[PDB]
Amino acid sequence: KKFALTAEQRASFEKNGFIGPFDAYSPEEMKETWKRTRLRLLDRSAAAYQDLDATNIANYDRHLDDDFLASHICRPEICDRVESILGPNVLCWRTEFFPKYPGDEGTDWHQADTFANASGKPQIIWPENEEFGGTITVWTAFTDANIANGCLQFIPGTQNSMNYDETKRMTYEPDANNSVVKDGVRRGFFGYDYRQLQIDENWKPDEASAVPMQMKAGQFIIFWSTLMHASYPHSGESQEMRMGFASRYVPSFVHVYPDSDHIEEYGGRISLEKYGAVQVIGDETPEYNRLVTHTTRGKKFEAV
Ligand SMILES: CCCCCCCCCC(=O)OC[C@H]1O[C@@](CO)(O[C@H]2O[C@@H](OC)[C@@H](O)[C@H](O)[C@@H]2O)[C@@H](O)[C@@H]1O
Ligand SMILES: O=C(O)CCC(=O)C(=O)O
Ligand SMILES: [Cl-]
Ligand SMILES: [Cl-]
Ligand SMILES: [Fe+2]
Repeated sequence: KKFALTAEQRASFEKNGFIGPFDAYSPEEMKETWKRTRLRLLDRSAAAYQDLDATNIANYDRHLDDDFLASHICRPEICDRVESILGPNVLCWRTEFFPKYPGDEGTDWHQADTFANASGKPQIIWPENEEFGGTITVWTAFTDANIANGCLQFIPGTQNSMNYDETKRMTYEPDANNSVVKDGVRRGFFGYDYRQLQIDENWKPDEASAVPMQMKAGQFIIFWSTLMHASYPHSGESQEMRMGFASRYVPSFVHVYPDSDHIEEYGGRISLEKYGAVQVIGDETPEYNRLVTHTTRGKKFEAV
């Protein structure tokens, strides 16, 4: 395909667990798009999740209602590269906005395989006979992302061994988890402390090996959710907020929300009644995954 990963890019992705950044839009197109989208998103009247019983879940799955986001998750610049990794049939199962307002704590070091981390119940399940896990995250910079405003950071090559156990639980306590200093950096996990999920209580992330991923508005980075990743704090030197938009992809054989019609996490609870995965690549998905083809405003999931 036109935007497939090169053989060299594919080898680097296999080694590092991330690849990019790549361009989806020019910075100028992204700036104007985000200006409009940010306003539009304040209107939740068509959102898949009406009652939030509150929560970070408010940031979830706005592609299910929003015209632009519906196109974005299907961009060939993104999908051709995800296809290079995940094969001929792929679903977008989750999107999430990640704001860092001026002064916000950095995101905790974490890895996620099943996405039971917060809820205690797996959200994606790969074939049990195999050794694969996690989801391909595409994180798009809707604003510029630099160290001072809380860009992502990665510890390269850590995607093949989990340091966290998502069957352990972590307590939701926003009150307590506000800019807690961890190894000299203010960090948290949206009201949780991801250190609670460590397999070994005394183990620490190899933060000395962390690398920054600075990006311009309109770029995206592709990484395994099983990769050690985090963000710097937003120092507030800039009075502009940072916004990332994560779209999460799995091959269509992965079980999405097995045995669930609701999820409860991040201080909220939502019904999956209007949820579906979106088939962004290919046209075969097993019956056990509920799909949607259009947004709640009847916009088809296709790149425009
Ligand atoms: C027709 C084409 C179909 C293609 C389907 C997509 C298959 C993706 C396979 C993969 O690379 O999975 C890698 C994920 O599994 C992980 C989980 O730790 O790796 C495991 O897979 C192996 O890759 C062969 C090993 O290298 C690692 O030890 C690892 O445990 C991480 O690299 C990722 O989260
Ligand atoms: O943007 C952030 O601070 C965290 C992003 C993240 O953890 C993810 O995309 O999985
Ligand atoms: Cl590490
Ligand atoms: Cl994650
Ligand atoms: Fe993450």
